[PDB]
Amino acid sequence: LGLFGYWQTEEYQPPVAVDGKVPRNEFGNVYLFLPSMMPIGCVQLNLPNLHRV
DNA sequence: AGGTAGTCACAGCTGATTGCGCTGAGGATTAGACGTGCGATATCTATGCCA
Repeated sequence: LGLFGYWQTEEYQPPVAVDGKVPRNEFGNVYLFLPSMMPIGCVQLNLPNLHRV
């Protein structure tokens, strides 16, 4: 596996939701290790069983 | 007074019902590092050998 230096990588730029569509990765999600990673126009809700609704 | 259409009492057809199966979301769940122990291994110098 080929690692890279910090100087070889730029800061991650989260997308912006367009037409009310939440972007998804290849895994069909968004990596949110940091709050800055969230795409603009998105809100995180920690409500249990909210996706059911 | 006479017969077949309107009305009521029952029959076939079919949809709803009641046991039972299956997915989708949702909440549960020892491999380079870091050292040492042992083992092979460079490493420095006393000192008397005889020319």
